[PDB]
Amino acid sequence: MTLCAMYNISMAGSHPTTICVVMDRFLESFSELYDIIDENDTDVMMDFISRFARTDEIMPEDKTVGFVVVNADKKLMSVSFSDIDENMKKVIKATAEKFKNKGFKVETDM
Repeated sequence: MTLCAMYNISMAGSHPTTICVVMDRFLESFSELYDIIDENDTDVMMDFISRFARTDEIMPEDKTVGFVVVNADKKLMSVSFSDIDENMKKVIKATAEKFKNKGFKVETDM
């Protein structure tokens, strides 16, 4: 009965990074992403992907709550996840929208 999410992040020429984060830590991950994404620290990335994503033990029962495509090189932002509060959409959407400042490419799953 576990719901995990797939957070894809690819900093400016840093290759695609698959960050697995529980649906519960989805909002948090995104909140911190909008911050780090606006930085120039390629080293802190590891500490971020590790601190957030454990990837130590995975199971089949674990379902996919949603995925988020984030690419700095092309400046693309896409969020597709379900099983979340209605009011939460406001915050999540706002954050994903702010990316427009450095990436007009913004898409969200209704």
